Order: sequence, then C-alpha cells, then structure tokens
Amino acid sequence: ASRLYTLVLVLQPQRVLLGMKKRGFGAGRWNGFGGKVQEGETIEDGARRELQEESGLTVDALHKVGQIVFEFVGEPELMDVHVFCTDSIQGTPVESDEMRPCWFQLDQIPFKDMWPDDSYWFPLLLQKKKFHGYFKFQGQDTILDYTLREVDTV
Ligand SMILES: CNc1nc2nc3c1[nH]c(=O)n3Cc1cccc(c1)OCCOCCO2
Repeated sequence: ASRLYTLVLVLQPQRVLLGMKKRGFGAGRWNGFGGKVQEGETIEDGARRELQEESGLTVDALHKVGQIVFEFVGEPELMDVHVFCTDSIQGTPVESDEMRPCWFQLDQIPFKDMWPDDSYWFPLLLQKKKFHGYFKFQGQDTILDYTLREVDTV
C-alpha cells in the first residue's frame, strides 16, 4: 500500500538549497523539492517537474541517490520516496507563497529545523553514497525505528 513521491536536493560543491515550507506539508521545516508522481509520468520526470514547479529552477541532469519508505503509524499508505540530486541547474530560486528558498553551506545544514530522518541520510547524500532507507514515524516528530543501508544500485 504505497504511493510514489519524489524528492530533489540541489547540491553544489559548497552548498545545498533548501526551502522553508510556509503552509501544508512539512510546514515550518527546511524541505527539498518534491511531491506525488502523477499518472503517466515516470519517476524521474515527476522529480524534474516538482523541482521546476516548486523551486523555479530548471535542471539538466538528475542523479538518483536513494529510496526512502516512510510509514506513519495509523496512516495506511506508505510513502515511497525516490530521492535525487543535481548540481547542474539554471535559474535563481524564486520565493513564493508556499516556500522560502535559502542556500546553506554544507557545515551549516539546519538539521534542527528539518525532518528528523534527514540527520541519518543527508550525510550519505553529501558523501555521494546511494541508499535505501525506511523510517517508521509516530506523528511528524518521532522516529520509532528505521533502517538505512548503502547500496550500489538505487
Ligand atoms: C530535505 N529533506 C526533506 N524534504 C522534504 N520532505 C522531507 C524531507 N525529509 C523528510 O522526512 N521529508 C518528509 C516526507 C515524508 C514522506 C514523503 C515525502 C516527504 O515526499 C517527498 C517530497 O517531499 C517534499 C518536501 O521536502
């Protein structure tokens, strides 16, 4: 009982782009760019779409870096998130009614104001590792258990 989602991190050698979500999903946390894959769309197309729609950036190459399955206790649908990274972008990120984009130096990532699972996988992302992960959450703030392993093939 899963539903497909994309998540894109715009990661250049000195810095990463995150957006503060002003409302709705993930509000009040620094998020990457992503959402539900639509009907007739490949996962990679959906990721490019979500980045563009949400960030204002246009991406050339996307690289798949991970898959994370989220379980929220009591919610029937598992969220199957396909995670991608790019360093080849065009444009300037645009602040909108839904999000406030900001660049962070890699040693100043705001983990305290991010989803708590990010402290586990973001360091793999930053070191160019690919991963499979699973996080069981109670509410949005508590990780009950998780697994996370590095893989050769996402
Ligand atoms: C940078 N880390 C995270 N960024 C986001 N959500 C994040 C990030 N880390 C995280 O746990 N989430 C929540 C989450 C949970 C289930 C499905 C999800 C996201 O779909 C991926 C699309 O989410 C876009 C919002 O960005």
